[PDB]
Amino acid sequence: NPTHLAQQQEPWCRLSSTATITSMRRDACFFDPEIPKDDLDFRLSALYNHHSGTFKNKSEILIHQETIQDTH
Amino acid sequence: VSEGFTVKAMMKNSVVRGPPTAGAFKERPTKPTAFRKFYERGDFPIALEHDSKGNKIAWKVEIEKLDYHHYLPLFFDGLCEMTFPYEFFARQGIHDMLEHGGNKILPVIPQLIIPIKNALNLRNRQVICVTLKVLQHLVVSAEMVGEALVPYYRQILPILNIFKNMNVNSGDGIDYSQQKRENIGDLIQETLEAFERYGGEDAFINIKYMVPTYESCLL
Amino acid sequence: QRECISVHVGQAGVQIGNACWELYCLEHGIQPDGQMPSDKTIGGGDDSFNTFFSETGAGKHVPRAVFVDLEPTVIDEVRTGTYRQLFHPEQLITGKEDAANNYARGHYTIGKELIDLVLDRIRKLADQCTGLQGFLIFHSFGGGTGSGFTSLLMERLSVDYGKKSKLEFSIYPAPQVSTAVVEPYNSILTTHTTLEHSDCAFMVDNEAIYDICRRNLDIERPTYTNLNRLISQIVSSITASLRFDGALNVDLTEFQTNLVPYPRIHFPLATYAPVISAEKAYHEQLSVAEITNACFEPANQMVKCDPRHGKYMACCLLYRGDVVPKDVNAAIAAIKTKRSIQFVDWCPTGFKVGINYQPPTVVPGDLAKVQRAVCMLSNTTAIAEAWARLDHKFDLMYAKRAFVHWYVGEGMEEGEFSEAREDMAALEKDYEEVGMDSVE
Amino acid sequence: QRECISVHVGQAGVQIGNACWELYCLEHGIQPDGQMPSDDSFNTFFSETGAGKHVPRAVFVDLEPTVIDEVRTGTYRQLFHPEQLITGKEDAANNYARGHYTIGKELIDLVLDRIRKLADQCTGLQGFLIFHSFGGGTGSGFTSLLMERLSVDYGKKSKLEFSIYPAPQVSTAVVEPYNSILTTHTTLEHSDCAFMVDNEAIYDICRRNLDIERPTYTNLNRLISQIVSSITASLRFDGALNVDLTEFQTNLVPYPRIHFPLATYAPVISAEKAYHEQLSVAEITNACFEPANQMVKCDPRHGKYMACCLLYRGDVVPKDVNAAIAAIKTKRSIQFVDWCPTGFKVGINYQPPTVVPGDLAKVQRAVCMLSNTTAIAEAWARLDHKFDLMYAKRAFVHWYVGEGMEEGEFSEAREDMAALEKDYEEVGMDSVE
Amino acid sequence: MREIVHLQAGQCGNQIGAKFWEVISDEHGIDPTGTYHGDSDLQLERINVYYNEATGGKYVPRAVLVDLEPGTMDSVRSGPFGQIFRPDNFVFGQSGAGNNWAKGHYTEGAELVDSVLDVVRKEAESCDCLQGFQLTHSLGGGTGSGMGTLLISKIREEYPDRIMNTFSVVPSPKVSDTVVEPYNATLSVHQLVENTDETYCIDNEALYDICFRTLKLTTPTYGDLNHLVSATMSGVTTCLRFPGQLNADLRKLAVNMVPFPRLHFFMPGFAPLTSRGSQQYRALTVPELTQQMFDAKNMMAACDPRHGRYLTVAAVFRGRMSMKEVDEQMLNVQNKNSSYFVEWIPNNVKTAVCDIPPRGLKMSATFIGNSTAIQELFKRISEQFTAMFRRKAFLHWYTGEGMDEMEFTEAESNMNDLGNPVVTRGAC
Amino acid sequence: IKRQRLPKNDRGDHYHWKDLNRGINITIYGRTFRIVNCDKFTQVFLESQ
Amino acid sequence: SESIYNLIPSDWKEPPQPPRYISIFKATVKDDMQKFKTAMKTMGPA
Ligand SMILES: Nc1nc2c(ncn2[C@@H]2O[C@H](COP(=O)(O)OP(=O)(O)OP(=O)(O)O)[C@@H](O)[C@H]2O)c(=O)[nH]1
Ligand SMILES: Nc1nc2c(ncn2[C@@H]2O[C@H](COP(=O)(O)OP(=O)(O)OP(=O)(O)O)[C@@H](O)[C@H]2O)c(=O)[nH]1
Ligand SMILES: Nc1nc2c(ncn2[C@@H]2O[C@H](COP(=O)(O)OP(=O)(O)O)[C@@H](O)[C@H]2O)c(=O)[nH]1
Repeated sequence: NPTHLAQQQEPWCRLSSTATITSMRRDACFFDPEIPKDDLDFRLSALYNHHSGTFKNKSEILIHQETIQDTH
Repeated sequence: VSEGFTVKAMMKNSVVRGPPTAGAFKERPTKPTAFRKFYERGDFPIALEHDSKGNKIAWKVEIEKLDYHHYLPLFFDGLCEMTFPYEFFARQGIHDMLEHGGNKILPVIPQLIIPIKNALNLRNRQVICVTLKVLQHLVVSAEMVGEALVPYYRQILPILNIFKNMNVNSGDGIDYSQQKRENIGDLIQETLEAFERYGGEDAFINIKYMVPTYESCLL
Repeated sequence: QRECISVHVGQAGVQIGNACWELYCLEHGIQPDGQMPSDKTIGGGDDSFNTFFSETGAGKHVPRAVFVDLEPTVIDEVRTGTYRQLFHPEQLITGKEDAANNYARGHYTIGKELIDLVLDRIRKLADQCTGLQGFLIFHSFGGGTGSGFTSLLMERLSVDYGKKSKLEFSIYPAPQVSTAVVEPYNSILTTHTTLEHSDCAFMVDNEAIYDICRRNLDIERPTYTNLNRLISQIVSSITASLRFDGALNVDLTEFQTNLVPYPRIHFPLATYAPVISAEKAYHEQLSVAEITNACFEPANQMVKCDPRHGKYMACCLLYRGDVVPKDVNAAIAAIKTKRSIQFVDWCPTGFKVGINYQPPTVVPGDLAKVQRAVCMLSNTTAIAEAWARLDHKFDLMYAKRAFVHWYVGEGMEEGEFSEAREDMAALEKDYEEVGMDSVE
Repeated sequence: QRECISVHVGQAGVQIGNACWELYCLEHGIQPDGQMPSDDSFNTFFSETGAGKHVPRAVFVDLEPTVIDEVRTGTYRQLFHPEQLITGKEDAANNYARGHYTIGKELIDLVLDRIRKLADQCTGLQGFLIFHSFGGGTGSGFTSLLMERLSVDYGKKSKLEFSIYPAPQVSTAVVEPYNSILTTHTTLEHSDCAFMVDNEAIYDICRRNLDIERPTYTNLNRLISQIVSSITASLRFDGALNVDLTEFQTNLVPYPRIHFPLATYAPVISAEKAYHEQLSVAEITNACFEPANQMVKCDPRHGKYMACCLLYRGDVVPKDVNAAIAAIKTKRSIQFVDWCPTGFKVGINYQPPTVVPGDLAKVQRAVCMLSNTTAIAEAWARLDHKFDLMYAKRAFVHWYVGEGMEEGEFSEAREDMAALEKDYEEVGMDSVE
Repeated sequence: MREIVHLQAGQCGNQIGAKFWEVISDEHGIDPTGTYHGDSDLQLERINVYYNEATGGKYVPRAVLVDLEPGTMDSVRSGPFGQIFRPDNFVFGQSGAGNNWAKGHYTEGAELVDSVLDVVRKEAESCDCLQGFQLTHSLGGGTGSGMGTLLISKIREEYPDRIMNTFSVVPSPKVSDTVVEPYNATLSVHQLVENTDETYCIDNEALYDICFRTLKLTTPTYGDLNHLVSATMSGVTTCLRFPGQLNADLRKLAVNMVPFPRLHFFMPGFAPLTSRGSQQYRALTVPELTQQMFDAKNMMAACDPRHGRYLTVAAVFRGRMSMKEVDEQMLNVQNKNSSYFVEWIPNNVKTAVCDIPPRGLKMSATFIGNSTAIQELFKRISEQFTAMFRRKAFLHWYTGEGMDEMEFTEAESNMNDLGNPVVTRGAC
Repeated sequence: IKRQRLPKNDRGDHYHWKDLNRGINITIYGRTFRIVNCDKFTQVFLESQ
Repeated sequence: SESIYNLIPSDWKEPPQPPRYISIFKATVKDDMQKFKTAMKTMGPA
């Protein structure tokens, strides 16, 4: 009973309830579409037609939808 | 519980786990046959005449000359179906076309093995019954049919081997279903007797090669 | 014992062959005089010259090459330069009138003054043969010689050597830059007529090697020397397994059998790994997984068509160097688990593996000494876009009969254009049909 | 297997990096050509390719040339695989709205690809070590960008950030205040352990202990280097109570949000003075809690140590450490929190501090105290005021709202640092019940 | 033949086990490369208690070495008696425990525990008549606190009639090498309550006091700390390994020291321990050994026994020595100190006497005590746990790893439940 | 004999170039070859090393 | 299914945001800013 009446006060139960984005990431989550390798970074999201894109640099082959997509 | 041959198998009182089940003595998933497609298009010269004297397949063209080469092995694949307005058509088409023949069924024997093995591949008891009547009528139908099917005993027999010992142990009570000849163990027994009888001068070696237990007749 | 005959048609073919034979002479180990070093070893010494060279029983390595062109100043360069003594003088074969970017002046009118004598030299080179693996022709889908005389050569070779393998190394036209206006016409016609005589045709575009040289080799101003050197490295990686000994030796007939699903579909996309550039070379591992992934990367492919925009059908890996088969197996598994690599549902085992213990040899030039490399030959359905591009270009030019009289007035009929265009349309429908998934 | 990949963003990064990599090389032994003159104590920072080429494991990144081109044409030219060093053409001109929006979406792709190639060669990346400089775009904007994308990709890993927070007085730019309040998210939501340093204090450490009256930046980034080494020392070299990056976090980051630790090296003495001192475990431990040898201008006698982690290295035998830690618990001027009784994670490696031809004397015993104090709110506040003083007159805002950032950002940013101060300020107060 | 499978969990347990195997290989005559170069036939008579025989006379110790980090076990290989262990039961993982009981009990520990249990079964039935298992671990931290208790639970499930001893290093209040020691210690004591048969609690400062004052060492090192634990491990399993009379094995010690099932937390002591300067001042006799065993400063747990009642005391003597003064000293201490022993257990001191002494020694003794002074240790860990858990401090990682809020409270409930019998029996 | 490291002893040592001279007996896979001569490149390499 | 009692436009507005944290260091920061400042010392008066 003192443990419950102490744990649910306010100024530390808010700190314990809240979690940052990185903390949320490392809570045994499960993200299916990601990049396990550079062969996925080049290929799964590139937005570069090798047939249509002509004469582009190294930095222009990979242009991600999240790179040209709005923040957060 | 212990899975396999690990160290957990030899654990004093160790309950070992059984193996996964096997596809033998189990139904198989059916597939859409070409019987349904050809019938739905309607190039068949057939019509169920719907007689009260039993269902009969009336024929518009003469049975003795139709083709027996693009039709009879095509009617053989209808032995993979259970729906009523195709199963009867396959049954009384195949039986009637094997009844009316002579010097025209024999060149079709190599072209009718694949539908027979596909009919036997799915393990439905009624369709195994029906195709066993088909094989019996086929071997008794014409001359040298068994002599041309004797190089082909080695691939229509193995499913005919699985269900050989499936007689009913009714005891002193009599089985009241001998009419609808359904007991597939007895049907396999009769089918192998017919095969060895109307097979030729050398059939027991192939037959005993496929079905292990068999006591020879005509000795 | 296992010989191939190289025929280089046109200016592009002759320059590609110049790079190829330079690479062969410094790879097997042969001085430019055609002879052998007397105070230097070689690279080990074997009958591993016989496929591309022939002893005259005096120490002279004469090659099995026919450099044919209807125009001089391209064969005059190889009769004047540092390889003037390697090639037999009757092998290097020259006309006196240019094909003028016309399929007609290579196939119909100016092919007849040279086709008999080329076939005579080919017959001599095939007489000096124990077992013929096949022919390797090197040409382009551009110029008139490289279209028409290659066409006539395949027509004659299919009759004279009908049971023999013939591999095309064709410079496919670029979708954007090009060099001439009549390249769509010449390309449609030459693939129409070589589409039933080529047993397998590796197409290699110019724009994609330009992109590879600027993005991986770091050359802001590459040229045809660099392009032909990299194509020569490709050709060596292809026909090196019948020259040296490896774990999984693979032959040209096995290339054909494992790369072609249906007999008209014989157009693999070729790509090479280590295209790295010396001062970027010794910092990476260049491991087998890296070199396998770099092939399936849609930036090292050498025809401008995205492999993501299609389905893989059969891919042949050819590894060279300190390559263990377990690393190839792990890399193949890692590639096959990837969802964006799409194989056709009627090819479960989509990989054909060849491994050689001979490391790649470097010409003094652009590429670096690497102890691992792989050439990937992917037969896929991504090439439908590349065919349809210059198919639409053919339609655009042919709708007004532009430049058609330069072909018509020289024996060639009007309806051959329609025949070739329809055979391209049929090739398009064949690619779509082989591509789409099975539902029955 | 214990590999960690560094990401130096901005001139601060690129430069602090050169400093750290001279030590990493002088440490493991990898000479400035990659070769290791005459065993896996290098896998962390150095990736070895057949034939001792011990190539590094970092991605120096700057949106302008210059800074990086000094490394590309310097003594360590044949070490950093050309690509790793990734550069652009135009600086972010101290505008977060340039690094995170305009001139920045041009390098984010290539950098994340190099980071993958490095993180694909490692058999077990234990964490990413970033080194920015809240103050410029390649130190606030590009970091935010890289971090926001890195988190999503490399998720269940780590992101130990090291930063040069604006000072409490000097500073070097008039737009520094803005950028820092704006980079709050990258340090609060997209990080794991933000070690914040401030030039002024490292300069006081120099003008007091090393006797250098004219400290440059070189001298400062070498001090940052020895701090990083001590943190990554229990992954390369060997010890008794060795501790990894994951362990530091546990015995530090108390609540998920509270993760802004402060760092302080121990024997920062100079050759001459170090002839009058015994530099024992107590001298070093005590001179680490000292409210001056700290590295951020913040008196810890104004806060409550929530969890101090001490990482030693050298002639330190567990016994002496235990005895010293106890003395600290006697001195009552170093008050701790009442919710972290055992408030000390001791870690002991062996390799004595390595010395580069420069200043910090060669010692047989050193320590680096990563502590989580409540007295960091003072820095948060100093900056809060400067931002509030300029945002009222919306001065130097046109540049940002002209490169994208819509005003809304500055406001949100403000609220964030505000909540952050609440969290810290109110976490050392005694149990109300 | 009776034989014990020795498990080492964690860095602490691994180094403790390495020192133990060094000491007992010296005691039996086994060299680092496994062969035997001894002096008496009595050493190889019961070599099948800790050493599995191989080809060519190679005695491989029956030990399973577990850690989630492959960094201290590499030191175990590179140590002196390092090339004696089998590399196959050398079970490792490439991760970090994080000093997390959650990560050692419900994460990679639970993924590596099956690989541990396979080889554990393998040398558990490379066997004829198994007696028990001996886990050495640190009670506060990762691996040893988490996977140690996971291994304890799974082994008690697999073999429920075999003796389980656990030599556990319990956290100290003078200093701490970890800030989540209250969490790890409480959660591991919760599993230790209803599982193991004999727990031996060894605080670090008690070893520090013995090193600083009893042995008068100037630079005590962790190996010097571990040597006492090795000595008491060899002392406990001595009548099970060497000839003699009054042969007490692990089960006899458990019977005569565990009156109630939850009361099995012992506080061991080894007492032929004297300094170099005072080494030659001795009159070494059975009264002197009884004196040093019952002096309340040579205890290896930081629990003063004069602040409570002894329930049971075990004395395992080693040496050629007469029984009269042994029984006289055990009776005399009980008659002298009547307010420090409970009255409902008459003659609450046991006696075991082995004949063969440890090498370098002629007459040694091992003390085991089930005193009521362990309640101080447990309630101290409980006070630190309540100081840290009342604020939910350092709890987000456990809860995000897969712990529940209820499970910490239930572990605390059984932890201070454990403190209740050991005070009702302290005050009748 | 194909290109691989030729064993020298029972314990599996490959032949190096430090024991390969002119006019020597070398045994491999049962046989005993008698090395007689070499070329100018092998000569200059061996005298260089 | 659906209902009449869902076409109702709810009157829910965002509750007003709480005021920012004034901080217990603001007075010290302002005093430190005013400290060390002496006007018109080196440049001097015009
Ligand atoms: N890779 C590569 N491609 C080349 C080279 N030279 C020419 N090409 C390509 O080949 C096409 C035409 O080459 P060819 O067919 O050999 O020209 P040709 O046969 O001499 O025909 P004419 O112009 O009539 O003389 C051009 O569009 C180029 O793209 C070369 O050296 N290397
Ligand atoms: N150790 C160290 N710190 C530096 C160095 N350069 C700058 N700093 C710190 O970094 C702060 C701002 O510099 P940066 O954020 O790096 O500037 P930037 O990242 O190059 O941004 P741009 O100027 O737009 O390109 C200054 O206040 C310095 O205190 C350096 O070279 N070494
Ligand atoms: N007796 C003894 N105690 C040790 C030894 N090594 C470590 N310890 C103690 O074990 C405690 C914690 O170890 P821990 O971090 O839990 O190791 P882990 O189980 O691998 O995580 C420390 O406080 C040390 O005092 C040793 O070699 N001998």
